Amino acid sequence: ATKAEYALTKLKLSNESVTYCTAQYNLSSMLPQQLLMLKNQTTQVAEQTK
Amino acid sequence: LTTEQINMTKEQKEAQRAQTSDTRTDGTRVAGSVGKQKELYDQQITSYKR
Repeated sequence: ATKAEYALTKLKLSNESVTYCTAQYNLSSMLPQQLLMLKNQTTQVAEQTK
Repeated sequence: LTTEQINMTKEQKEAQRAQTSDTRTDGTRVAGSVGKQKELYDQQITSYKR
């Protein structure tokens, strides 16, 4: 049982590694793109106000 | 597209202003289709009197 649990902990490193890469991709690509989306929406609100 | 609708709203306002008023928002006399239509009435009014 301890050996089986050791393998589970050892294999768990893969999920943590891909999670870090997934989070890194979101910060580098998704977040800046969403900022551009919000800016365009902000301008549209002013035009609708006009 | 919202910016383009600004001009259409202004122009449709002038069509509404053609009634109950002989001058546009800027103050110039209306001369378009409605202006020509009014002139026809003036000739017809004189024609009936004549």
